[PDB]
Amino acid sequence: TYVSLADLERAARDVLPGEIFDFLAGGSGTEASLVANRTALERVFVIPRMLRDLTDVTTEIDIFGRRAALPMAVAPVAYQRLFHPEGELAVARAARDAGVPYTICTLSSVSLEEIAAVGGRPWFQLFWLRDEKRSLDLVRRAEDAGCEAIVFTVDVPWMGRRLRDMRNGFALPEWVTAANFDEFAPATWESVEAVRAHTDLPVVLKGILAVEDARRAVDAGAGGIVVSNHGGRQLDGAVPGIEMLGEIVAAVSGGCEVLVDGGIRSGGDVLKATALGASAVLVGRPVMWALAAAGQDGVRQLLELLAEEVRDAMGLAGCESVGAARRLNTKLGVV
Amino acid sequence: TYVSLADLERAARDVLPGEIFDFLAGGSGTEASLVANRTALERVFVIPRMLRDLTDVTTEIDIFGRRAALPMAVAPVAYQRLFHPEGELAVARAARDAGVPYTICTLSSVSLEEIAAVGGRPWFQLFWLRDEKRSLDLVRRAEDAGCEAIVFTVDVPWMGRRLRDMRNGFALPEWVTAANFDEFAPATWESVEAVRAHTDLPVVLKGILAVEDARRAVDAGAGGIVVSNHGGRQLDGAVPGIEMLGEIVAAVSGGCEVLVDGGIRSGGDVLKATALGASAVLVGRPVMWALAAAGQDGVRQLLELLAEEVRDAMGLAGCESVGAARRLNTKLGVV
Amino acid sequence: TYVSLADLERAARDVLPGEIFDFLAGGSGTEASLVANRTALERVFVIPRMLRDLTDVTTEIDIFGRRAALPMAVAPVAYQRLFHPEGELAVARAARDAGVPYTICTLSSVSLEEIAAVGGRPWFQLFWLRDEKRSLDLVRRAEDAGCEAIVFTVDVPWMGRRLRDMRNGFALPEWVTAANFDEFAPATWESVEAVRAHTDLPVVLKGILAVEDARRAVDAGAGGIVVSNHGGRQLDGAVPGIEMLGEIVAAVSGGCEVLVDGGIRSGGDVLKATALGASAVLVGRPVMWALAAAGQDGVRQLLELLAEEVRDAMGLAGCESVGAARRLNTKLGVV
Amino acid sequence: TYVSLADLERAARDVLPGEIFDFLAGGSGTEASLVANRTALERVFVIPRMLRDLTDVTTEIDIFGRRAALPMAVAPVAYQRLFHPEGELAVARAARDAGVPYTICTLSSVSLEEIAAVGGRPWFQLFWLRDEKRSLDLVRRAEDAGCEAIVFTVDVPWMGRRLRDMRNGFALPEWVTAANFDEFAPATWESVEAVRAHTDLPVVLKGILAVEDARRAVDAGAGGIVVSNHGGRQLDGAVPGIEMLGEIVAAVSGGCEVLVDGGIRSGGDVLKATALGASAVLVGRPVMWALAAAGQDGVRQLLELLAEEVRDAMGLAGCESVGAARRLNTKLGVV
Ligand SMILES: Cc1cc2nc3c(=O)[nH]c(=O)nc-3n(C[C@H](O)[C@H](O)[C@H](O)COP(=O)(O)O)c2cc1C
Ligand SMILES: Cc1cc2nc3c(=O)[nH]c(=O)nc-3n(C[C@H](O)[C@H](O)[C@H](O)COP(=O)(O)O)c2cc1C
Ligand SMILES: Cc1cc2nc3c(=O)[nH]c(=O)nc-3n(C[C@H](O)[C@H](O)[C@H](O)COP(=O)(O)O)c2cc1C
Ligand SMILES: Cc1cc2nc3c(=O)[nH]c(=O)nc-3n(C[C@H](O)[C@H](O)[C@H](O)COP(=O)(O)O)c2cc1C
Ligand SMILES: O=C(O)[C@@H](O)c1ccc(O)cc1
Ligand SMILES: O=C(O)[C@@H](O)c1ccc(O)cc1
Ligand SMILES: O=C(O)[C@@H](O)c1ccc(O)cc1
Ligand SMILES: O=C(O)[C@@H](O)c1ccc(O)cc1
Ligand SMILES: O=C(O)[C@@H](O)c1ccc(O)cc1
Ligand SMILES: O=C(O)[C@@H](O)c1ccc(O)cc1
Ligand SMILES: O=C(O)[C@@H](O)c1ccc(O)cc1
Ligand SMILES: O=C(O)[C@@H](O)c1ccc(O)cc1
Repeated sequence: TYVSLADLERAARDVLPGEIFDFLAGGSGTEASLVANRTALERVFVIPRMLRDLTDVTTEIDIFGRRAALPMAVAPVAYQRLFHPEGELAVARAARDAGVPYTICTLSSVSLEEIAAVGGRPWFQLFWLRDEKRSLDLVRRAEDAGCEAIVFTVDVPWMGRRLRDMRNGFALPEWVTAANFDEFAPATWESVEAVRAHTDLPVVLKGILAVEDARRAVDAGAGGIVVSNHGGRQLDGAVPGIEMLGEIVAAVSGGCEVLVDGGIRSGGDVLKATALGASAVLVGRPVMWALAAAGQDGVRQLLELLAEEVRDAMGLAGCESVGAARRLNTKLGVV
Repeated sequence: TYVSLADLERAARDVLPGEIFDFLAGGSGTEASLVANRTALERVFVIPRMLRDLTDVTTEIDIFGRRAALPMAVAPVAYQRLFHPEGELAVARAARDAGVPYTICTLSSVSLEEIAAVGGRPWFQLFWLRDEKRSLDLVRRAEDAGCEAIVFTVDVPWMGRRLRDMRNGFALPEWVTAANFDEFAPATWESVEAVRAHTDLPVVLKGILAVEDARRAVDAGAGGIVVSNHGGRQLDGAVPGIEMLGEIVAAVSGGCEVLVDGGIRSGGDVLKATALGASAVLVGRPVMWALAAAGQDGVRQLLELLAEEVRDAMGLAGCESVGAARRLNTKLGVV
Repeated sequence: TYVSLADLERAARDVLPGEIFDFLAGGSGTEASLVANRTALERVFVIPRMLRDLTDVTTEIDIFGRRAALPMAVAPVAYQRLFHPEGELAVARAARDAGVPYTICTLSSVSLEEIAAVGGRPWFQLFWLRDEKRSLDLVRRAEDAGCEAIVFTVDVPWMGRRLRDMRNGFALPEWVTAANFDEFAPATWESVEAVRAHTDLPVVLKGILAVEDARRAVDAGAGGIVVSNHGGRQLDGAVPGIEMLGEIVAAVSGGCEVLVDGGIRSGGDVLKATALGASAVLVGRPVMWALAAAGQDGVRQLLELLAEEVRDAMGLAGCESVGAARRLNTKLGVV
Repeated sequence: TYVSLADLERAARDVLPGEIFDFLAGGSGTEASLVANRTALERVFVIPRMLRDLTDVTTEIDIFGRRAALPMAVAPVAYQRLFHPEGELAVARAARDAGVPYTICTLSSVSLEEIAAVGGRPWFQLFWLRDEKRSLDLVRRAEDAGCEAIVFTVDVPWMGRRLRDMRNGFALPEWVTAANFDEFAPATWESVEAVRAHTDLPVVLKGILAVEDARRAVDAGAGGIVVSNHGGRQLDGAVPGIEMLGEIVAAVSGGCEVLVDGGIRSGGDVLKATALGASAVLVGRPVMWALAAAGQDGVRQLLELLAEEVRDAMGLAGCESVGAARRLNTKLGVV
């Protein structure tokens, strides 16, 4: 029985090979941004409300035309067969059963059509390829397979400097492949427009940190953004998304959904993100800890724990709905 | 001989069973709010005044129609027989002898009538029960028994996630029971009004952190509030009461008594709370350390030590009265 | 050869009995104010000036009608025979030879007349006694013996709670006595006026932290103040003097000399104090480390080291005089 | 293969004699300014831009009439034969090959003419000598030998207090000499004018921290300044250059080039400096680590690594040029 997400990290470190744990845990450069994602959440304190009606507390949201059970989705994480033989299928099944959106990756180790066939109304994460037509074909494949949103990753013109991976000499095992293929080009605003013109699905730009990039995303017709430094894996020294979130929420002024990720490790952290104005969060590494530890059942247990922590935090803060949580105030503290 | 409250924690850890010490010491979740209560006090520095008349320094206050010997009351702590066989009777006797109000709990391990019979003009802490009539009956019992205030706990719609208790598998021993009974409903503003209509006693709302909840408490006819995050035991990530206190004192503008709790560990901390505008503080865990260490005599020694530290701090700060201490200025520092 | 003041603390800890080292090193309560004195200096950074004329750098000041070789005096420290058999005579001789004022204490372990006979134009520190006439007699004795200023300590209505001393059971050895006597009353503004009326010497109020107490000191006819929390030995939680200094300097607006003490451990710290607006600093514990380590010669070496560090810091900061150092700007940093 | 600059420090500590490593690593006094240079960079976070054209990312700048391959030059470091037998020649050759300016020192252990003969369009660092004519002769020698800028060090009226060197009893080995000679006077604004009148080369004032000294530098006809606390080696307690940089850039308002140094340890740090407004950075200690570890080849590898890290950071931040990097915004964080 896991009582916190930290129980799952401990379990994952026990089971995973060192170099795979490092691929998962690590960030770029000195890992300043990786650590800052945690620091940034730990400095935020919530000002809870008391004495409100909690007779029907609901953690549900509506996002991109679907009801989700929590203000949370599984972040795109490449190559999930690194962590468990069932890889993406195990995670997608658990997410479906929990009513949480699952983000299918361009670099999934099981094909996007197979993962979509699990059900649960999935999203699809896009990397822009040097061959543009390949990019747009992936989008069409995703849409044909029933994916509900295109999560266009905009903070990877190329991969950051992963010093753990360099020092370990990390490479994919022969049994883990990019199953959507039988090489990255930097994406631009023109690429965003090409995607927006090629699909009826909401386009969500993942990796926005500058306020004017958030504004431009709305002007470009994005249905959402994810305020994110890519888990500290891209620019080392990039500001945490949680530190830009409030300013971005104010600037977009309801023009698109504003998600955040990086370091969400509890329902309390979800509450903090919501109180800062997020529509929803993504959770990355902890989902992989659960997958590594106990496969589909592990992910189920993680999502059940997160669901309980979110409900607990919301009610203790006087919030019968996620909208009420967005109206909570916060105060910065120390360490 | 104890020269600081930390001497008492050391003594309590030596004697108490691990799981009972954890029940006492612990907070919810990651214990962020528990630690922050201490951090928040440690960052506050007092700007003392010099050269004032100290020929009759008094630490007394008038609160809820009684003179108290210190600007302090014993916080409500459930199930005091966990810590010593005499439980609530030992603590209430020592509080009476020291001239400090004692808060009798809804979940007292000795009946409220027995504890009230000790004397010392006691307060009564109320949890709202699913059976409303039971709640109001407790209030009437408390009033009939001579309790002087109803401390309505408003931050426990349900109990927080106590991970130490979960990991220890903590349960009450068979010899510790809720002696007022022969199950919690979330309280609302309607519940507050039902209590206010059922008693002539001052109603004090314990667990207020939002400024508008403090204002609403005054509008609702509360005689006081306790600005509190429940010792870090309820919402993990709730702001410390000490960080909201000044803003709350300004907002209520003398409309009710404003108490604070969480992490008060010395007379200097009492002085800080007073300088930030508190009418009085509650002290929880240290009273239980003293009870565990040496029963009634332990609590007596703790209160004597606190009394000396409060007098010392006040005089060194140029304050002949608690009112003068409330007019002291403060300055935030680091670590 | 000592190259920093920290070399002297190490030497003093080696030689002194534990309880005497604790009497010297310790503060009140949790020692929060003791530690904060150091933290407060460490957070201040100087913005040095370049390319200024340094052909005649002088560290001299004029204060209370005497030229001093440095913007520094030896703080009042009671019972110096605790640290070395020559006690106050050793320190006073070294201070005289270095051109630094020495503060003779009310609780000196050698009589004030003997210490004054050393020469060097000494100051006299006054504690207010329950017998007022005794207080004023000490002032007259000091003036008759050639003391140049009365340093009236205003932050000791009684002694703070010295937990190291309590735990050690510290008491003076039989061979250390208060040599000025053959019991403290709290001083008030009336006491200050009684002293001011009884002497032509400048009266300096030591232990001022509140801005309005600094203003009142000027209105009361004080020739100076020492902005000070008594080395963290009095109110535990009192703000460091260095944190109030700039605001106090602005408020008194040249109306009296403004000294500071607490945690000065280098010439760089002297420069910081000067840049924040101090006329001069007092140095306490390090002078006693030097006395303990090597008697008069130790104090000589300490003052020579401090003199070199002050000259070094001033010149590197582009300051040919202490007045120029007072015009330096500062910036707060972290840790 | 080195993947970070920290790999090079480890390698240098392994090979160098302790006292030489200390000469290199150390700062003045308590090393507060040395540590603060690192702290100051670690607190700065970049707000990257996304989705910009990165088809021709260039790290080049034009400075003092030459194209440089990076916004970086090798800082002046005296006596490079302390670290490797080839000393300055090894470093200058690697800098030339990398297209990075190299600063030839007044206290070079190989003559300035020999180092200039390496090629690569070098700069010359000037210390003001007690014999003025000697100073101006060095300038003329430098200009005759093809140096492109005079980097006048303005923060060394004399050497700071290097406690590591004092404790080690550090002295130059007999085989390391000041090769430009067959003693320092404090420089003033008059000295700057004498240099400016004696050369057509741009004069760059190294060691400026005060905003009005930056303004005065422009008024005095400086072509650049280096905002610097001399690597924490001069005034202990001097503010880090990185903390003054933004204010200085605003004040000079394009009137001269504004460089910064102190603690640059990665391409990410270069990006931070650029985002705060620097034209370029200097790098000191890491170049010497590389020299100690592996001579010319070591310095080559260091500069290749820095070049890759700068390109990586710029592109991840959406910057196709250094000018675009200067337009990035930053946000302060914690630890
Ligand atoms: C092992 C790993 C692989 C990832 N792969 C991708 C990816 O292919 N596409 C993408 O947009 N983000 C990717 N991310 C970033 C995550 O979507 C997310 O931004 C980050 O993990 C969130 O932080 P968290 O792990 O702290 O919850 C990856 C993260 C990790 C740890
Ligand atoms: C073991 C324990 C039991 C508690 N029981 C109650 C309770 O029944 N009702 C209540 O309002 N507060 C309860 N509290 C909270 C305290 O009244 C108080 O808010 C908190 O302990 C103050 O912080 P301190 O312990 O840091 O002094 C309890 C606290 C502890 C540690
Ligand atoms: C052992 C000791 C004895 C002291 N005695 C006196 C005293 O008799 N009168 C007084 O005004 N201050 C006294 N002080 C306070 C000092 O004058 C001074 O405020 C403090 O030591 C300055 O801080 P520093 O020790 O950090 O330099 C004493 C301090 C110490 C450490
Ligand atoms: C061993 C050593 C010698 C130095 N010699 C000189 C010098 O002769 N002239 C000068 O202007 N700066 C000198 N500096 C300062 C550097 O130019 C530069 O300001 C500092 O090293 C930059 O910080 P960094 O080492 O953190 O990169 C020296 C620094 C070191 C570490
Ligand atoms: O300034 C803010 O309030 C915001 O940028 C912020 C959010 C989280 C945090 O930890 C620090 C700052
Ligand atoms: O963070 C990752 O590992 C993932 O986003 C990624 C995978 C391949 C790649 O080229 C760049 C990024
Ligand atoms: O802003 C304040 O002054 C107040 O919120 C506060 C009180 C105590 C504290 O530690 C930090 C902040
Ligand atoms: O903090 C506690 O333990 C106390 O307030 C409490 C007791 C029972 C309960 O259901 C909720 C809270
Ligand atoms: O606010 C200030 O500048 C002043 O109070 C201060 C001085 C020193 C210090 O460390 C912190 C604050
Ligand atoms: O700090 C001290 O020890 C000194 O100021 C002092 C001495 C005797 C006393 O009663 C009070 C203070
Ligand atoms: O105030 C600022 O923004 C600037 O002085 C600064 C730069 C870097 C830093 O770490 C702290 C402050
Ligand atoms: O930092 C140094 O070591 C260098 O700048 C220097 C060399 C000789 C000197 O006299 C002063 C400074």
